[PDB]
Amino acid sequence: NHAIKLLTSLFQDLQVEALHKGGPPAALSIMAQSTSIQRIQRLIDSVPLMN
Amino acid sequence: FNPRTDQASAIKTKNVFIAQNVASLQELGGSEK
Repeated sequence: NHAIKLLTSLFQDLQVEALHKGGPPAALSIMAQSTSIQRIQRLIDSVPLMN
Repeated sequence: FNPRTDQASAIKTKNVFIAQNVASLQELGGSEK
């Protein structure tokens, strides 16, 4: 449940970013500022997300 | 369409309508405009 909620929040911020449909994976750090796309990219790279 | 959430039903309808308007605005990028 918690993982699903976090995914929802991150993808929703990614959508706030791609307003009107508009890098390397986000580093694993609190100060690792990156694009919302890169954050989702890190999650996808780490684990098959949809699967 | 996805709702994505009888006296309060009208309020829900209004809420849905409101969300739709906001979405359209963002799609149009009207906020930036």
